[PDB]
Amino acid sequence: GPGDQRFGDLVFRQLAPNVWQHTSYLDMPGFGAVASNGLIVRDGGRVLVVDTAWTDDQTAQILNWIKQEINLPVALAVVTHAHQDKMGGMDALHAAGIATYANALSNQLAPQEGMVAAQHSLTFAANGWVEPATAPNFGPLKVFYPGPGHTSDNITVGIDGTDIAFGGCLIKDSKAKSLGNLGDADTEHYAASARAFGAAFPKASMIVMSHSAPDSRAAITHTARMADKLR
Ligand SMILES: [Co+2]
Ligand code: NI
Ligand code: NI
Ligand code: NI
Ligand code: NI
Ligand SMILES: [Zn+2]
Repeated sequence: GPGDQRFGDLVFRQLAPNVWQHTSYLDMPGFGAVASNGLIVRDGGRVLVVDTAWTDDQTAQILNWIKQEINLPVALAVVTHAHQDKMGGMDALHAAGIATYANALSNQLAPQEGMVAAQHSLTFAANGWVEPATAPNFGPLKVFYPGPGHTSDNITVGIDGTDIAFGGCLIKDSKAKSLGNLGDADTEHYAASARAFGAAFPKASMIVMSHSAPDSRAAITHTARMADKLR
């Protein structure tokens, strides 16, 4: 290979010829730098972004890395729930003219979570799939609401043309010792929601998540099995 690229305070790992993971870091007192991962997808003369970094300035650095390494307009960004690690850098997307999308419920939750809402709301059909009219130009991003889990609003994304699915903070890796921050969790539905994400992207073999390296479908099984203990 070539290694994972460092650009300002971020790290970018290429996962497929048109997909990269972005990683940004925040110090949390007690246990050092906490990585948060999102995605970057090159499609049909544009770039799509999934999740912000923790901060505006870090998010502005993602845009700069895109401009330097890819050099295609960012058509849109989708954010996967209203917490700092996924939505902390909304202001930087908006300053850069980028159309932003989140679950309607994430936009309703954003103020109480201290987040800036996306500019557009996604709504989801009864079977969990995004309503296409509310997700124009998403191209290969297939967006699915699996039910409440890590938060009430958490949504997940598959990348058509690849073996990649992104569970965001709903899914922990296959050796995680707990389900992490449950302050906003739905402990009743968590397990079913994790299993629904797995059934929605049944062919995905690389599962990207918010706080560690990409794992296999074992991350989904282990997560659901941990969530079973909560209900
Ligand atoms: Co801000
Ligand atoms: Ni608009
Ligand atoms: Ni419909
Ligand atoms: Ni229910
Ligand atoms: Ni396990
Ligand atoms: Zn979260």
